[PDB]
Amino acid sequence: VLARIFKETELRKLKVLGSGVFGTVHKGVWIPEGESIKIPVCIKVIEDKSGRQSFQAVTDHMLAIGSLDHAHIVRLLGLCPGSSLQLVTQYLPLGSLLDHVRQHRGALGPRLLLNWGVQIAKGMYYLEEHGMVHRNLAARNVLLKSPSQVQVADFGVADLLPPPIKWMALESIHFGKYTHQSDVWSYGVTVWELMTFGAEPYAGLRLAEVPDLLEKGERLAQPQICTIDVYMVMVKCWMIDENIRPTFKELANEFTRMARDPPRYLVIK
Amino acid sequence: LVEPLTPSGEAPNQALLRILKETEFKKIKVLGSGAFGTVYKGLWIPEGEKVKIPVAIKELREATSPKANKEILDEAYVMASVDNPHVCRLLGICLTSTVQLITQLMPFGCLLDYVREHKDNIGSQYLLNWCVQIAKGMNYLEDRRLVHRDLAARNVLVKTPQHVKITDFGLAKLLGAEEKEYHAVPIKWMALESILHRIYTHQSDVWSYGVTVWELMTFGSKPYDGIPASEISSILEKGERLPQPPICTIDVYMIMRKCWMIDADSRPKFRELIIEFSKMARDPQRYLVIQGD
Ligand SMILES: Nc1ncnc2c1ncn2[C@@H]1O[C@H](COP(=O)(O)OP(=O)(O)NP(=O)(O)O)[C@@H](O)[C@H]1O
Ligand SMILES: Nc1ncnc2c1ncn2[C@@H]1O[C@H](COP(=O)(O)OP(=O)(O)O)[C@@H](O)[C@H]1O
Ligand SMILES: [Mg+2]
Ligand SMILES: [Mg+2]
Repeated sequence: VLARIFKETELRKLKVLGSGVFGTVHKGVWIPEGESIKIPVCIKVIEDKSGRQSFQAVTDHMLAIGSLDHAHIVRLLGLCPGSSLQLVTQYLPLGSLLDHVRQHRGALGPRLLLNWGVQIAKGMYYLEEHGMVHRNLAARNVLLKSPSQVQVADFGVADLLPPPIKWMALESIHFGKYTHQSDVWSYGVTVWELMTFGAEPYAGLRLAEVPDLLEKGERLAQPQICTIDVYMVMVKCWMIDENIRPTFKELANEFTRMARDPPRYLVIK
Repeated sequence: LVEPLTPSGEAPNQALLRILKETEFKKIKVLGSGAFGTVYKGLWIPEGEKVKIPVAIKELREATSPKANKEILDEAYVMASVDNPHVCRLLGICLTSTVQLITQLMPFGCLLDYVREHKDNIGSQYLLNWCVQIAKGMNYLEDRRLVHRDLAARNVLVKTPQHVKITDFGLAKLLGAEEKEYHAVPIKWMALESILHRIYTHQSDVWSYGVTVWELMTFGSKPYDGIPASEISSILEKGERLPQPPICTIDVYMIMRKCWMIDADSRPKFRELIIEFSKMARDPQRYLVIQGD
């Protein structure tokens, strides 16, 4: 709930982990001032495309991001301002939830899947209750803290850059409008990823075809392991009108209701 | 740090909810309209599948109000969950600004309209058969623990003169195990307790069934016409019920006024109704006097 500030010499980037849409994530290390200790961290480098020379000083979209802590979100250990912004977080070796469900597939219990639905939902609830909009929620951006604990990552990063199509809501695609309920849409797609064990949304199609496809009434199909009750949720997540879509309170509560009976809502053998 | 388990031991609902794009089906004509929205008759052509399926497309008019469509999604849920020759099934939904339920078309449409337009070419053996099919459909609905809170002739569709099905489900509610009653609407079709206490049960749908069979036996007459929704409670408390239809014998009318008993358990069950109307349908001219047969 307090934002720490690093100087650039305290941080060092060891290996590239991967690049995405916004920034590039390095596995790096922290060596504090006047100490010789190396503490393994995750340093995400965001390039300054503001032109105003954006990131030389701490803005508080930045402290806002830095002043959040919840059991099911990735806490931002510290930030480092400069020509490039550096976001330092814990290095979670278990990796992304996407890769996990892709590797273990059905072998994970239905209880785990429903519970992860719940956890992602309460993380997002914490974020929404504190006015934080994610703008990039996906299965790739949910990391495993524990084999049973998941945390939401890459939140608030999107409004660091100036003004992913398969996780975006229609208003987001058409008018660049991002809301907590657009994050709900994204949540629905994320859960779809989860319960299809890491399937690629709208695989056969091309990015051009997706928004119109959505506007013509078609959706991501019902997952093989999904009861009608669970798919109904994703469906209401993917509503065109925003104020119809569920809120995160309710999403968390209903996935909780389901979690209190895993086999009735998911069928895996 | 997991949710602790409390198993229900109830079967998963593996109903398939199919989703279609609006370009897969066309709207030809209007079949019905109102504040609910509009029902269209149209053609569905699935993608890559090349069958042309005559369909009814129900589209909701107040898209923006949340629970107008909460009610549409519950409706879609129920209609996608049922599977029975005498109940209409959902073929899929189209999610747009407007939700559109899509079902298989029934050429002859509303049954009320049918028993009205074809008033004197209708034998006893069609009417009794219709009663049987409806009782069967409602029996299936009963043992899937969902209550059709709006059973009436308006809501029975006609596939062929010999085959009808049940529809709506816009008010229909699912009852869980150890959920005998539902506490919450067409006043002249409801049971007394549904008017006085807002209680709906499977035995309330039996009252609705009785009124329905009365509509059929009177060839589409209006229940309690001239009597307003305001007062009927009182008439029912005086013991007054619907009149005996001119074609009905004392046994048929006995069964239907048995559907309208105050004690809800004293009313017949759909099981019973299937048995008794099947037994009557084996000799129709003995239970209904309609000449022209
Ligand atoms: N805390 C972390 N611990 C371990 N690996 C991480 C962590 N955060 C991010 N990564 C990895 O960083 C890699 C790429 O980073 P990044 O490009 O920001 O994420 P992404 O998967 O591409 N999603 P996005 O960029 O938001 O569209 C992925 O392989 C992640 O597993
Ligand atoms: N599949 C269908 N085939 C023919 N007619 C239909 C069909 N669905 C609805 N209708 C027409 O609409 C009415 C029944 O629709 P219903 O679902 O009861 O609407 P609501 O629920 O708004 O009352 C009937 O009068 C019937 O003529
Ligand atoms: Mg990421
Ligand atoms: Mg109606």
